[PDB]
Amino acid sequence: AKEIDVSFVKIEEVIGAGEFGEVYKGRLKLPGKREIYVAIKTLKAGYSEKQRRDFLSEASIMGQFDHPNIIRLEGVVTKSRPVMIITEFMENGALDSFLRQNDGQFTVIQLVGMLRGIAAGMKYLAEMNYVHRDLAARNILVNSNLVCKVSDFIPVRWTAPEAIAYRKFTSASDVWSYGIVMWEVMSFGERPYWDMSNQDVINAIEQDYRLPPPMDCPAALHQLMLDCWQKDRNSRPRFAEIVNTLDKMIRNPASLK
Ligand SMILES: CN(C)[C@@H]1C(O)=C(C(N)=O)C(=O)[C@@]2(O)C(O)=C3C(=O)c4c(O)ccc(Cl)c4[C@@](C)(O)[C@H]3C[C@@H]12
Repeated sequence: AKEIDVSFVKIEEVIGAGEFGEVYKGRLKLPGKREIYVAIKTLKAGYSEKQRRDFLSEASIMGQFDHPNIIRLEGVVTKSRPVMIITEFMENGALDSFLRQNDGQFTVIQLVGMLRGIAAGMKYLAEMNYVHRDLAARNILVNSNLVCKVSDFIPVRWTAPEAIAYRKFTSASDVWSYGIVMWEVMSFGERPYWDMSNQDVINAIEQDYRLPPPMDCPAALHQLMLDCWQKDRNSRPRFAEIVNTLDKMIRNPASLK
């Protein structure tokens, strides 16, 4: 939780209306340091002291994380009004819209690199005993160099069956969600289960339906999705094994067909 003087921040265009409030693209220029682009999150106008505390508690959590695939907190504005959370700027935005706007424009190995980065950030979060519960391509952000970073600090079709049926949220239910993300990425942002209703998805999953390989998806990558979607949460790979499998695919690209 580093305190940033608001005079070091210039707020430019709006780039989103999140749930707590608005997000802006801005510039951060600390004395003696090179200027960087940042995302500035604001709380909706008229926020209560309780909403303020809730907001700054989110910041406190983000500040604990220091990983290349986790959104970096630059600092907070709390001495002046309104409060703000300042994070690193991700030029390409949310991963799902980024893929939908660039359909077919990335190679398989670029896509696997993106998935590897996400798995590495998720490994770090799980190692620190945090369960995301909301892992989806819409909650991953992408910088100018295609590095993907986990953000967003019940979406039924992203959620593990035990998490829906028994509210048991663990890193193993995040792994289920990660398998759905893999499918979104390899499909360039298709909707999981398409137009199936939430209950249709639940019923299908209970009858051992699983999503098919996206077009031109390597068989080995779709198999790793299916491993993530094992009914028994203990049979799923942990994020450490996912990273190692994706590394081995990257290091052995013949594995990709
Ligand atoms: C902390 N808060 C400001 C937002 C958030 O939830 C993040 C986080 N620390 O988990 C972000 O990554 C964000 O901090 C963050 O980095 C965002 C951001 O840079 C961005 C860019 O660059 C392009 C498109 C979009 Cl949609 C976004 C955008 C709206 O998702 C924001 C979100 C914020």
